[PDB]
Amino acid sequence: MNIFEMLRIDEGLRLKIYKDTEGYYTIGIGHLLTKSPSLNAAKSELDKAIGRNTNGVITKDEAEKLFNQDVDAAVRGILRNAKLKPVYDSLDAVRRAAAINMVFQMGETGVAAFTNSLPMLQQKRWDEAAVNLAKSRWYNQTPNRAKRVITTFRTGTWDAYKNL
Repeated sequence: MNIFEMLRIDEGLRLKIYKDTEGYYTIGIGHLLTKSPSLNAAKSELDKAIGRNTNGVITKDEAEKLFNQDVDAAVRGILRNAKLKPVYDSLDAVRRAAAINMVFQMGETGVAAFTNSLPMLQQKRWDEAAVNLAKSRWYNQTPNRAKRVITTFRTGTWDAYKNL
């Protein structure tokens, strides 16, 4: 298991434009295109992302290319953020993966709520952090996806992803 396999489990893979859990146009492995309700606007973003005039449809190779870019962007975002970087630096590699997921194409509200749990993570108060995390908006929206990520933070193991 690793961050790529982890997010592949949590996001799935779809090669045609679809709507994510918030109703936003998305493609591939959870690549958010736009928050606009316009499918045309979504298609425009897709073409710009891929570098060709698509039919709202991409290949698996293209989906994986975007995915790698998005994983990179998440790590980049963490390392450039004054609140996230020290917590990330403080974590083991398994828990770092959980952070990458929480940061991966996450809403501003999700990030806001996650920030509140950062103190617990950095102190390595795992059970307390887990409880505090369950209060987050991410958990309310997708209790299952949040439960896996929280279990990863709580245990520092891949146990929540091993049956998957």
